[PDB]
Amino acid sequence: QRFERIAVQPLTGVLGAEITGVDLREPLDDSTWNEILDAFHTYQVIYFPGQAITNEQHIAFSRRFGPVDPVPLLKSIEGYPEVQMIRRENWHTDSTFLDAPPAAVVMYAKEIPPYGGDTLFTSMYTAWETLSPTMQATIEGLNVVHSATRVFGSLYQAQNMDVDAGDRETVHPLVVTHPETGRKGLYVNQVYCQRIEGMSEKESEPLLSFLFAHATKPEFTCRVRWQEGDVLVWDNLCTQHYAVPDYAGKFRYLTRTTVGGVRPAR
Amino acid sequence: QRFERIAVQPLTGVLGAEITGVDLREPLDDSTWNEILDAFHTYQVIYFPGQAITNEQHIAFSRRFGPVDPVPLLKSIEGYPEVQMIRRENWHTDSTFLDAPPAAVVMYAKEIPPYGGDTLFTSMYTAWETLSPTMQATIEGLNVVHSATRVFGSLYQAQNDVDAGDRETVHPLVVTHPETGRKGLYVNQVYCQRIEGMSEKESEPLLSFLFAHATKPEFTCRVRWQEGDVLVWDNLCTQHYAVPDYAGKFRYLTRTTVGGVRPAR
Amino acid sequence: FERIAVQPLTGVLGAEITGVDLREPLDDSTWNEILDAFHTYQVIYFPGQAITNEQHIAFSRRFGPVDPVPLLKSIEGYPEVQMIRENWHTDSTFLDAPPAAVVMYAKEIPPYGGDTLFTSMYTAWETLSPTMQATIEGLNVVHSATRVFGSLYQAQNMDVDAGDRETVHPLVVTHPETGRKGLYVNQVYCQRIEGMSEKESEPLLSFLFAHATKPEFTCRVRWQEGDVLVWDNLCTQHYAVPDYAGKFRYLTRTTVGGVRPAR
Amino acid sequence: FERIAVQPLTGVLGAEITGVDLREPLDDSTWNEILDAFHTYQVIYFPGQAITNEQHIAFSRRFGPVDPVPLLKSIEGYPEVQMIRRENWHTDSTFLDAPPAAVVMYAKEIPPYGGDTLFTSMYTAWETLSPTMQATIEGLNVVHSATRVFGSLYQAQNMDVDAGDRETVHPLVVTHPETGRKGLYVNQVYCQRIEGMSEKESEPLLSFLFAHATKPEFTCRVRWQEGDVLVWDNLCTQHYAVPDYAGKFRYLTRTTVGGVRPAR
Repeated sequence: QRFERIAVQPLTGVLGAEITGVDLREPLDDSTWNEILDAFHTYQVIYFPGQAITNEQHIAFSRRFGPVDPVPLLKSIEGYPEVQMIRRENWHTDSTFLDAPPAAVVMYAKEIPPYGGDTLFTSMYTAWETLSPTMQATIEGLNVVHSATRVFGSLYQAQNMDVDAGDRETVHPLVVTHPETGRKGLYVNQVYCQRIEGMSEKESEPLLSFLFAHATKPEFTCRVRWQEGDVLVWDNLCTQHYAVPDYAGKFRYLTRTTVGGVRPAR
Repeated sequence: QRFERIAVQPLTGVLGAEITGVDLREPLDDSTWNEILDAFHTYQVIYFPGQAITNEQHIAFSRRFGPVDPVPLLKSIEGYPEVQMIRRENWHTDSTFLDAPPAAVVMYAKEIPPYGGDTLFTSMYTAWETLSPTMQATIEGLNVVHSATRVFGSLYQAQNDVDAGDRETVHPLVVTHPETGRKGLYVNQVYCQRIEGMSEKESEPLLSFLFAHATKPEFTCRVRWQEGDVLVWDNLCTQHYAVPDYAGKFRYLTRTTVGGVRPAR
Repeated sequence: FERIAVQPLTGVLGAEITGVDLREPLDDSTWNEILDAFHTYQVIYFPGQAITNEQHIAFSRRFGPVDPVPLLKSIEGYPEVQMIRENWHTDSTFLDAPPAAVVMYAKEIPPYGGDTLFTSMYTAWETLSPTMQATIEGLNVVHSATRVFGSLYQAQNMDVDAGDRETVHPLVVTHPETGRKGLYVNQVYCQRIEGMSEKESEPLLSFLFAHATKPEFTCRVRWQEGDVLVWDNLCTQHYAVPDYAGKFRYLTRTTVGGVRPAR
Repeated sequence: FERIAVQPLTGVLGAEITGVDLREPLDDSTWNEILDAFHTYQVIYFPGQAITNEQHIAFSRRFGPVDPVPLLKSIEGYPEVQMIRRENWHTDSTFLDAPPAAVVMYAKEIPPYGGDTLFTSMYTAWETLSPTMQATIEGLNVVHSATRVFGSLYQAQNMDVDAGDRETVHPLVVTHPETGRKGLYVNQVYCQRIEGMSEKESEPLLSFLFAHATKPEFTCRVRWQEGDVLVWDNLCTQHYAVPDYAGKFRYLTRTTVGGVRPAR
């Protein structure tokens, strides 16, 4: 459908859009914001090239999507605790080991190399919608146990307060309904998902592995090639991403805010 | 669980029993047969050593378990069409590509080498019972598509009749035994192609898990054949694996097939 | 690069090349830079071109012989130019002598959808440990078209005997121009490792398929009308994304020859 | 075989040996036949024995040195005799540089059924790989460690630990120090990765090898009886003690015989 206040160029037939004709330094009238949000909900990952915003403006824009909150586990900028920094992998979405993972993240590209460092995204809506009705009926009711044990718990510690938070488990549905759109998507990721609730690891592995692979098929993905000035927003519920490491040695600087969400619900 | 008419020695803690104190040349009184059948239903694969029976007696004994019928795609003995031969692998149970696979089979060892040629069996009841309640609730409702396409259909043809080999049937993933009422897993690697309504790629993880789980050594027994062993297996609640190892040694067994009904949930 | 502008697409492979009009024939020093860029970046494209079938052919001929591929559609009056109207693979590895390269011309595109991915099989190989490299170095692989148009494809319900015909290629190939070792394996045509069984081959091949298509070794080309694109058929694989269903897409294509893949 | 009776269990491995009383010491020609049988059949057992701890030890010593294994229970007054009382395919303690060459196990108390032990022939496992697959893995070494059994990985499923984490390296294919026969040397409990490869690289290959080596056709199954004395080669077999008895009392004793570091 038509967008009168913004220009929306989809990136692929499945997800992602470039949005122009907006200056994120200016606060946004109701009808313009509504179109941004409409675009966010359809395309799931959106970016706005050529922006030149400050830390306060970044914050302010992020706040139109939901509460923003300093995330500990990241560095965070001098004088602006809400803005985390990224500088110098596996498919995942952010922090699903929490009861209430982030709803979204807004990332600002400050310094980029001429090439390298692309970020991939998939649509977990499309992931779910491409399973057969029988497969959907089969896993619809399952919950999954998430935990950070491989990232900074005891499994990571194996290798060759900090640990107990890494080992702490939470439970989320295998399929979640988006709190704004009402659309079902697959909610599973390879970094944090440990097993299916009430099953053993050996029972869970076949199914989870299938789901990990299925959800990252190239046809469900888009690729964002970063440019200085890109402000990018991803839905943390209905996408996964993969920040490509390839640049090796080239300096890359982005800032990032995290917008909060509610418990994932079926 | 005392047996007054027969001697029942379980082979393992999970399945299989040797049964002695019976002569299968003699027809069997009601109370003795009932004990045999009681033992068949608990132990799932049973054998009777030291028998010396004829083709008619074999047939007759088989008929106490259910109808017996010549199986086409057979060798079959001269003058006795119901008795198939076995002479000179993967875990499976017999002919699940049929709408109505056999209920059981009774095998008679006529000539054996001194060692080699053991046959393994697993309990699909125990296979099912060892899955978690969540895994059971998850697959309970699924059906599986069976077909002979890898054995004598078009897929077999690719490795360098066909339409009967490719013909598909559908069975539940979990079946209730028609006599005992016990649920067992009903899946095998030779005939099961995919889960009904799913794609191959969707089915593969789950089926593979189920194939491996059902053949764990702890659910198995091993029968070491002796000339004169008469053996009966339930074709619904077990799978077996005839070990090829003898290479070159002559082995001769006869076999009857007892019919069954459509597998039901 | 004095005669052309080369913008790499990623840190690993792919370049946009501008400042050239492919209607004009190319002096020696300019061609040499194109070819230098082709060999480093492995898949290159030139936006904004407006060329005819003869010019396309001519440009393709600078990379090597071009020859009608009789297995494919082919344009009216121009037998060398095939028309185009999924899994990771490279082209036709079931031949003893697969193409060295392909030059593809985008004539009609939808506004979005239909991207094509590429990976570097050089980088795929270079990221295996020295022990894993020493282990598979010596292996050959059996390729055949049996899953695409042989008897296996036929299952599922001469064309067939050519589909079933097997050839053998090394698992690691040295590029005949660059001298660089790359991995040479693909999921569509590779059937088993030579002298092994399928069951023996499966673990190893599967690992290699997955490893070679890691996002970090890939680039993604988003087609535009007028793009002329050249890929090395030896040291890359590609994946034409289906995501457009019903949108009309028209590209032409020439196929350039090369030598039998060699260790 | 003039001095003993040898009944093979399967066409591939295992033999029952009768016509010997292990309380009596053994003349040269008889022992030689036992040892000949051990080397061909790889796991051998002698039913109906009634031996003491000293006799057990003595018999074990004919196969090689026997030595107390610390980190197992060990009997009162007889440090060489470990006890087994109340799973995955493996062979014993391959995390050592020098794992045992063999083990001699004595069944003292058994339930009437349950508790069978499986064995496979790693010779046959190796011999059934294609020549190309053999040439491909011939040169590889494997890293072994006890980290999943009693090291840090085991610890994660909530000194002991540093010995559990200690790694050693063994060939993937070993030549038996007495028979000269090549067998596969890989097991799922202790083998962690292939030397110089990553875990992700190693997994396909190791997994294939685990499965291949335990095919029923390479296996035998020993159904224990009170009085069985059983000897397995720890280099050229793996075993799997079936748990199927829960609560039935099972008592066996065990001695461990030394050998040489596994070599190509």
